[PDB]
Amino acid sequence: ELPVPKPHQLKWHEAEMGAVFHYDLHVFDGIRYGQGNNRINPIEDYNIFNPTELNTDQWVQAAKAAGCKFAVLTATHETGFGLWQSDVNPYCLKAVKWRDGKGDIVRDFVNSCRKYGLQPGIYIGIRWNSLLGIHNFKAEGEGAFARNRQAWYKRLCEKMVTELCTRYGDLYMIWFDGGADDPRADGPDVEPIVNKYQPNCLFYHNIDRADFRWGGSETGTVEYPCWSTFPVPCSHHKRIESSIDQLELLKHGDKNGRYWVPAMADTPLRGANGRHEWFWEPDDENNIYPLNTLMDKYEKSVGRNATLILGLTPDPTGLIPAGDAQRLKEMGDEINRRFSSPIARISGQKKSLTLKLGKEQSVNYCIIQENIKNGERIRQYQIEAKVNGKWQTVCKGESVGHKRIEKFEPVEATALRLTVSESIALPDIINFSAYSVK
Amino acid sequence: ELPVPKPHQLKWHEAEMGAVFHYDLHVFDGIRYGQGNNRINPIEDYNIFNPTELNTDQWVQAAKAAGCKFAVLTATHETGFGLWQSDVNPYCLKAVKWRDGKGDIVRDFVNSCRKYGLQPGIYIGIRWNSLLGIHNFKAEGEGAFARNRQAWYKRLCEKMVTELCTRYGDLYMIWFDGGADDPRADGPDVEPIVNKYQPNCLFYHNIDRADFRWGGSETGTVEYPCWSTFPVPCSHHDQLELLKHGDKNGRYWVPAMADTPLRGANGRHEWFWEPDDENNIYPLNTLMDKYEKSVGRNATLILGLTPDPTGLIPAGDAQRLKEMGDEINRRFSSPIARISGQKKSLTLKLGKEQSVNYCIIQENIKNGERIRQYQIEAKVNGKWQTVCKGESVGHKRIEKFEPVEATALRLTVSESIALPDIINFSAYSVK
Ligand code: NA
Ligand code: NA
Repeated sequence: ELPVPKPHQLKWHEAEMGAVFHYDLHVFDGIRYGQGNNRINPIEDYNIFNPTELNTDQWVQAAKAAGCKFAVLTATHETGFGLWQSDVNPYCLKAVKWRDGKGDIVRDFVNSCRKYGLQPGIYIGIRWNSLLGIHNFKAEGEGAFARNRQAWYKRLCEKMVTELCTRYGDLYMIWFDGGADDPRADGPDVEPIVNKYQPNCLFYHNIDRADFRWGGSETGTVEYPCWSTFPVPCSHHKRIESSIDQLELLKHGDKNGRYWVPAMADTPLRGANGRHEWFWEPDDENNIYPLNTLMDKYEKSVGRNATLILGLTPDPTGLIPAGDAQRLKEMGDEINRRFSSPIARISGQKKSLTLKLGKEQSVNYCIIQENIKNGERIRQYQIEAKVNGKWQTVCKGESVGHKRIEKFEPVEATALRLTVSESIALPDIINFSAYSVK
Repeated sequence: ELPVPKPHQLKWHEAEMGAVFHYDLHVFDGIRYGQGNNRINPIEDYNIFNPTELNTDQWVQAAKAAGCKFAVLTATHETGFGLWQSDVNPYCLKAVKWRDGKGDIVRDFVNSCRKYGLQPGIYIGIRWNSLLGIHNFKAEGEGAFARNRQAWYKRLCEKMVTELCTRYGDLYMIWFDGGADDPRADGPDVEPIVNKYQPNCLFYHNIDRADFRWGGSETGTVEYPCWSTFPVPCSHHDQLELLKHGDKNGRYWVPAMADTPLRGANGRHEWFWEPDDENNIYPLNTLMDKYEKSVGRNATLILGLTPDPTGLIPAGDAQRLKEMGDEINRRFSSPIARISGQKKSLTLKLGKEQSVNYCIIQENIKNGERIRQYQIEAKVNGKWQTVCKGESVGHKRIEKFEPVEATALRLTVSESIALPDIINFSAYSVK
């Protein structure tokens, strides 16, 4: 039997785009983010946290305007501070003067997602905790002290995960910063918690399981071909065969893999001019990616069978900056301009599909989509255009999966033809469409 | 020039007795206190903190009934949990469901003290913080991260001290667990904070300064003689000896403190509430022997009291404390006769021949410890006989002796370093 997505993985492929919102205490410190420093220098005064104009509806609407279907918030990251009303991590919103210690930004956030029709997910950082002395999943120290403290920390994390999985409705994903390591060793035993309380939630990830994989870079792209199948049911370097070039495997997948671990692409929005910022920092207004760059990334992520996650940055007032929001809207508008209305479209469970265009006209893009619930069946394909009554090949490829965007030098054509020359089962093509884009 | 107390040290001597109340999360765990394990292992669920019957007025009332004139609360101890509304330590009453995260036991406590006329003080336990993995101020780990956390923790201590010294009025004392060490090394730089915001608060203690010294045991007694003077302005390094007697020739005023848990009987010695200790409170007669060997030996006595998981001083403890105050009053409130003077000799005429078995002597402590050798004689059948002999007097000396049928008692100071200033020479007969 062909590998196929589990039922709860269909929403991963179908979403195509989502957003992650990073927010922690250092956003309010008036200086740039230094990751190395932040992980090992506990915050001096947590009352710098004071987003007096906080509005998670504005965050969600801003992401939605780009085409995002899901949105994720960092409940914790590296400081140890938690953006919810926790009864186990005292270093949370209960501690601060803002909102009289009764704020719960995770709640505001999941409510906003649902209000606008985006599926909410939660990111949890357990790998680094500057307050509590955790570095690369490990409680610092030695001997009985460290063994006992590690056992305690694992339970603390289990309890935090339990709160987040039981008090905020059904979640799209749980994303752990760098995963949740190994439950038989330093990592918390979180998979059973997510399975019990969040059976349809994407679990991302630990040594035993990843419901999707990081595509090998934060460029907002994957490589080509890009398959959803994978040799192991996780993305952990300790579980991939030792002779494999692992980054190449993340970037491409393994067409012969027996596990469904589909590709994720990600990038901060604020990645221009030599910056690469997951958090809001001063003087980065003009470092948002241009629309043309975002479109290149879209075509090389969503158009290469990977769901794309954009990193968005609420500011110290509690809002997505105006410029960022405008750029996001421009991205969504441009995706719609290019691809919402094809010249023609056709579908079928066939190895060949001919798209008649109605009249001779210009064509420079095609979209092909397989019915992903039934697997990646297409292994080799070609697209031909009928130009002056003669078929000529305009492109060739391998993987299709959920979505393939092909762009080629424009031709005046009366028809396009998709031929699947190699396949492991009868292709189930839900979309073969042509476009003319200037 | 004789050493003398500082103006703010007078209230130390004058108080004579006080109470310290220990309270931390492990009180609520249903099992006995294990210091070694509590220090190291973090509390698994801090919501066990739910004293539904909490009333600090009851704590203060209970202590007042024993004769306590000051009361001290552990704002923190070893878990790192803080019993106030802190803006720097997030592991405090803001974190719990109890009182909807708005409780402030330090505030309740200082208000209660003032309501009942007891002077409030605060104990700050900072050597150990189990939440944060701090062991004698040190953070664990081999590198920059551990050094950073250790320096950050020192600042946290300084900030908590600042909150406690600025938001709760004037304090009687600030008590640092085992002292706050050396601010040039691992200790927090807390003396300048206390000096700035609490200039008349007893500072106890660090390498540079101790406003009083621990008498060397937790027996509720000091040895005799017991002098307030000391060779250094602190209690930091026979040390146990020096703590036990002081130094009559010392240039610094570092007066003696005696302490004991109330729950110190039957092999137990408990500063915290634990289950099944109700019968381990000290008998009244034993508490009185201790009072005579602390207060009656120029040492202010601190009783360790234990609020329970409901938030009250247990009923049996409160009754025993009342019994103690009542008995101090019964024995010493009404003398047969009393006299005072700036003299080397004072005679107490009794009024009629009658039995006598106790005397109290008190120097005007603001003027120092002038008496060095003294004797008390009783006039029995018209002839003087010596009933006791001593050295140090200080704020208060209690002498108990085999009863004699006397018509007068006479105090003679045979050796002194300045004219004695005796505010009280009294005789009693206690059945
Ligand atoms: Na910053
Ligand atoms: Na206990």
